[PDB]
Amino acid sequence: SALHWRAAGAATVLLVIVLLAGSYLAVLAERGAPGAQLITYPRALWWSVETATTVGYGDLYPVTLWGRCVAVVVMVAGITSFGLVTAALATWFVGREQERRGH
Amino acid sequence: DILLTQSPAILSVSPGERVSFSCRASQSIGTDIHWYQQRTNGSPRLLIKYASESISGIPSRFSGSGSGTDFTLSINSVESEDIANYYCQQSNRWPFTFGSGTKLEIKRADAAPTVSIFPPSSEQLTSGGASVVCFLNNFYPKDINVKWKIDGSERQNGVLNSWTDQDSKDSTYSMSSTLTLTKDEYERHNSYTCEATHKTSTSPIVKSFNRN
Amino acid sequence: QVQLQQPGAELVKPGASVKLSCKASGYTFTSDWIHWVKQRPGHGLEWIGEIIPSYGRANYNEKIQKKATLTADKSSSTAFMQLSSLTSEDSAVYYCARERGDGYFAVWGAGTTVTVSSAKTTPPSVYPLAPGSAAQTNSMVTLGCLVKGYFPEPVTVTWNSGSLSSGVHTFPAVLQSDLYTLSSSVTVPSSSWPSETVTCNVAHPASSTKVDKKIVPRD
Amino acid sequence: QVQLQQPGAELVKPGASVKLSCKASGYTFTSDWIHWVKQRPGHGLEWIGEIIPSYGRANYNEKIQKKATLTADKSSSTAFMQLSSLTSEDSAVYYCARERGDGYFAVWGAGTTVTVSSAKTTPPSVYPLAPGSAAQTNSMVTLGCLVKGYFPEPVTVTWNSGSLSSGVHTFPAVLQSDLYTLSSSVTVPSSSWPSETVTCNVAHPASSTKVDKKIVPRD
Ligand SMILES: CCCCCCCCCO
Repeated sequence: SALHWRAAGAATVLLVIVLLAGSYLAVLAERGAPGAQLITYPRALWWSVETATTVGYGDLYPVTLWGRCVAVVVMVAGITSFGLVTAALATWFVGREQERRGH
Repeated sequence: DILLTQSPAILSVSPGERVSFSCRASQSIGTDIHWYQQRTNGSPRLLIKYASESISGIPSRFSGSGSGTDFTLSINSVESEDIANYYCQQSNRWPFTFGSGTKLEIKRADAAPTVSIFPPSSEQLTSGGASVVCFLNNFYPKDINVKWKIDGSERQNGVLNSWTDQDSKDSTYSMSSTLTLTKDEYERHNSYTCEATHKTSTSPIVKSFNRN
Repeated sequence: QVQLQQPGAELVKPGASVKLSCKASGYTFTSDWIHWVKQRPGHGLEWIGEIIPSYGRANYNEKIQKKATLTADKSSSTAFMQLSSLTSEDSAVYYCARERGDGYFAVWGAGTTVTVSSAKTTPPSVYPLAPGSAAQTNSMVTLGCLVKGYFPEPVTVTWNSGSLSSGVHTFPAVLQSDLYTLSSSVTVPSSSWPSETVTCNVAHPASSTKVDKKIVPRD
Repeated sequence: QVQLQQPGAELVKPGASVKLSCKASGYTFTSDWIHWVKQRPGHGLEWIGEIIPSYGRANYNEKIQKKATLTADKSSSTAFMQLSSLTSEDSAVYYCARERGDGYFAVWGAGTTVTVSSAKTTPPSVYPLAPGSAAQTNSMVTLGCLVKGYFPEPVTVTWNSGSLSSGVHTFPAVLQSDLYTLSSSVTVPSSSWPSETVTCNVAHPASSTKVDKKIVPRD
């Protein structure tokens, strides 16, 4: 319907795509680095989610330049996506309040 | 790189008893350990994944346990087919690494060797060669001595022996002794004998045959 | 069906190089990694390296001298390992294994025995081993086949095209004068032979030969 | 009141199986876990497994061979442990314990002594132990009761229905000819006996028997 709802939907789909690609790319970037732990896909996908939500427990993280670059993309995609949802909620509340005031 | 220590290198158990293999990691690796079985002349085979997860097709007597730095692979009621080398491998940190492996040996009841002697074949002779083969099969303990005699006299020259590893079918051992002579040499003698001395008997087991 | 197919053997002259192959079947995913493992006779398993076919990136064990170069052909689903400038220290069985990106080797190839030597390839002579006329028999009879004068290792001996497996022992080969020799023995009920045929099948991959030898009573 | 109730004993033939029970009382929460612990004679405590009744999920000790299967009946507030195909290695006392989801075992059951044997159940013969006519007494007098020819363990001996506890020793049983025998002794002021009655109560759960034997001076 409205632009904000559409944008929020698209952002969520975009995020899921970034989570999957980031998981795949993180493993590709980290294998070959002695000591790295972000090296199998199941846990890499878990890592991508706790990174996108900015929780970052510290159980897993990248040690290489390219793994870190991948991490930044996931971080920004998560922060932006969740932020966009907040903006969509605000727009919805603002429209409803204008109606309620009879504006 | 993570070092995986498997000790002892050899584990001896009686048939039917429970046995446990040890794998220690140089640093804490959660449950990222996997176990493989490798029989003589065979390729490694996955037994347990992620320390304790069973694999489809693997007998239920196989189980694993542990987390952190110490892991164990256990076999309930070990049997002949379990005779093999066992390795652990970690996937917690790059690069993946393997332990040095532990061999499983079974202590079965003593068994006298079955001795068979074989004269050289016509096909071989036709090539100016003559090999007399002797088989000492399915005996236990693995300790055994073979002696060759040509026309009553001990012979040590031209003899080559080969011993198999413990058999994964009955936990016994076997050995072959081959006396290789030129066709000419083989011709100037009549009787060839193979004698086996084993803990199971004070007297040697002898098998002979006359070239004529 | 066999998930990973590897040639049985490769003979290499010192200083030379060789290209090993590993053809994969079954499910293939973008997350699949093909690994190579080295095992010297009597020794344990040593990780060589890995490659991800979907991207073509390869990593190698840093703890050992780099003798390998990994590549992969996505169309023919085949992974390759180029071993260069080999020495006798490089003689061993090289296995390829498939990992689904989750850390363990679910399936392994049969392994390729690589021998680094100056000697020449020699197929084996297969002679029958039937008991003499004076040999007394019991409930069972023991037969066998002599495999000698071959190079390099290995040889695969089966009985009755593999249908006969119980009661079989194949002894480790012995090296003498740049040639190997081994024997295989089989025990069947005395009543079944020679009524039911017994034949030994000998395959020597290095010379692309496989011969059969029927074991019949001595005339 | 007793929070966890467990039967006293169970005799099982080798190869067979048995179902142990643990009835709970007191406060019951959705966060409660029921644990089972094994203790062989003379040995320590070994964790077997746990179950959360509110959900029915159970976990087991991976370090030992799995002989148990845990279930729970929410209506009767009872947890069960099925031990199958037992051997003499399975003979021991099995305790159930309750944990509120915070890591420690606040309360324990009395434990069920499980004996894996082919022998048959035999209630005990209870004989009195009164001093002879030549026995000189001091400030105190010692009496007792002989409990012999029973199987399997255990037996619980009390004096005066438990009201008499001080000055009591019950010796460990001794096995001979597939039967146990033990004695219990009690010491009371010489002035109180036989003026005040002294009786030994013997319970043998495996045979569902409990007998009393009054100790009176020898005629
Ligand atoms: C946007 C960041 C892309 C990073 C890709 C890393 C690939 C590493 C390969 O070795």
